[PDB]
Amino acid sequence: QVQLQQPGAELVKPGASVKLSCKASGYTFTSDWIHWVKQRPGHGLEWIGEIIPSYGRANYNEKIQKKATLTADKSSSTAFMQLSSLTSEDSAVYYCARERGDGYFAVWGAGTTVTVSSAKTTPPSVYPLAPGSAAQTNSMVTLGCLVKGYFPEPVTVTWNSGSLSSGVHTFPAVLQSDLYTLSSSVTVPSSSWPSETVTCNVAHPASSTKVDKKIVPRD
Amino acid sequence: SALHWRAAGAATVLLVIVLLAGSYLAVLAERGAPGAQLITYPRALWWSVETATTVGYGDLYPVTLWGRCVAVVVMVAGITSFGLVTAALATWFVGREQERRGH
Amino acid sequence: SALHWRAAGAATVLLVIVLLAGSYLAVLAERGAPGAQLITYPRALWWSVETATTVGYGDLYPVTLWGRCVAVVVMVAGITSFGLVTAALATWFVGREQERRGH
Amino acid sequence: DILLTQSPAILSVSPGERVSFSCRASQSIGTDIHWYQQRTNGSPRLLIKYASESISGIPSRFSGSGSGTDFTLSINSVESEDIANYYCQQSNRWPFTFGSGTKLEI
Amino acid sequence: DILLTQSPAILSVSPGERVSFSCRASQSIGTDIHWYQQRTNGSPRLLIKYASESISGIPSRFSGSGSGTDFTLSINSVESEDIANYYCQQSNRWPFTFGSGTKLEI
Repeated sequence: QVQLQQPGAELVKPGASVKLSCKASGYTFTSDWIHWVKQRPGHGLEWIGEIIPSYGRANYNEKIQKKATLTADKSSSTAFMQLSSLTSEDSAVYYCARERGDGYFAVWGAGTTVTVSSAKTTPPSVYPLAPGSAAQTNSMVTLGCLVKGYFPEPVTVTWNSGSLSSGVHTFPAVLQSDLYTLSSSVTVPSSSWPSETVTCNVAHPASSTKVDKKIVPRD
Repeated sequence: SALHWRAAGAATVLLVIVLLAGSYLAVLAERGAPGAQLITYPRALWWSVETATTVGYGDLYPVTLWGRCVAVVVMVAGITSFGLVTAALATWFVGREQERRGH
Repeated sequence: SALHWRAAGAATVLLVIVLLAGSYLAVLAERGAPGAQLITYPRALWWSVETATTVGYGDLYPVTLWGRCVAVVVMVAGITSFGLVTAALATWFVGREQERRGH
Repeated sequence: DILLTQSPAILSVSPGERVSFSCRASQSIGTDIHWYQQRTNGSPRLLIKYASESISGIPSRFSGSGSGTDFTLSINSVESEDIANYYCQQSNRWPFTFGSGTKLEI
Repeated sequence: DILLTQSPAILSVSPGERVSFSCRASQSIGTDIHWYQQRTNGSPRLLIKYASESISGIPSRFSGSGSGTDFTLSINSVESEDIANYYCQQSNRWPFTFGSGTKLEI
């Protein structure tokens, strides 16, 4: 089972502060340290700091401006990182990880995408993408779904609740006028559709929303 | 069982505890200090043994105040422990020799 | 209080003084020698402890003649001190064992 | 602090070919080097610990070597699923640090 | 003797911007590095001791990091009063030595 659970995203207005969480499960030892690693888009991993829950002491990277403060709740097995007075430079994915006191990160959280912006949250609009009536099908058929008008990142797109993974392409979002837009592609044997249903599931953590859209042939 | 044998036993059990707490404590104090190498439990335990034995490889040692404090405790605990065993042994021989002399 | 316990106590108090004077003295002798690292009081005190315990990290040591002289004194003082405690302990066990034998 | 240098930043290999990633430490760190894999949009995943120790669940295709200041992560017969970013991380001295990463391209 | 190298000799920054001074030691000196500030016609003033220890009376804007041979003095959001010369000084081995200095320019 998922050892470290982190919120998908957090939207923060410039100057404000946010408290990220990391709920842990599985074996817990007094020697466990919880780490936090920052990763800006397209860039590498940057260590932020650590904390040992059994004692409550934390250490921080000295090379960078201290934006965080770590704390931990033993009863709830949850570690918290308070990031304060953020700017656009603080926008990135923040992972938490577990180290058994032996120097390596055995497991990582899924990370929390933090976006520092004044813009407002906006759930995405999901539209189907079915072939036109004049489109000739081969031994396979390509469908997909358009996800636009959302903010902030990210959005997770799955096919048939995840049962469909092979032949799936989800394109990187593009930003235009404070809103993101992306499409996901799925290819299945031409024979299996529409006989066998195909639906794309789009979850948007920032708005706490998750919608489904069945892909059926055009009228 | 005679005192000296019980004490020795005690000292050993006590030493093992000090080795363990020492290891833990050492890591706790050392993390956060730039360039510290005494920062993971396993080697910390090896560090505590060599410290208790006053062996001296120098492959590892503390650089923070509390780390060093913890260190002093382990050294003392170790030397005292090993010295107590010696006393115990001396007491054993002394008693036997007395016998061998008819006393 | 018996002699051996008083002596041990004494040796400890004496050791602590030697550690302190040693630290001070060590800095005094070491400054001025190019490349010396035994040149500030705080680490000098840490240097004196490890010296007294014959621990051996090697993270620090003297390079001047007087520094080394001071060093020899701290080593001796330390070994003698710790050896005296052992004797004291041996004397304690010996006395008790005699009792346990009715003498 | 210990600087971990991972060069080249990008490595191009033909399918089924053996590939080697390099990680150099600014100072001798024994074998306290660890490797992680990070695919697109995924989190980092431990591949090798203490330079050459295998991790259960990881293909026998992955192996590590090196000690001191030069370390190497190797993949025998590369395959598509291997396309990702690779980082090295040291735990020899505080604070822990990461390499700048290397991207495997087929 | 330990040589402390401070380069660049001049650092130009825009107001409110973060700035970093560099001091490299010819040999590993732990964290026995200390920073001083010297404004025009003034005497040197201790800013940071033992690489990263804060000094009472000094703005939280100043911070230091580094250990071994590479050290860094940082200023968050620079401001006019920060215009001066900055020196590093080692106390790891005898005799103590100073960096050649770095001038902050806004």
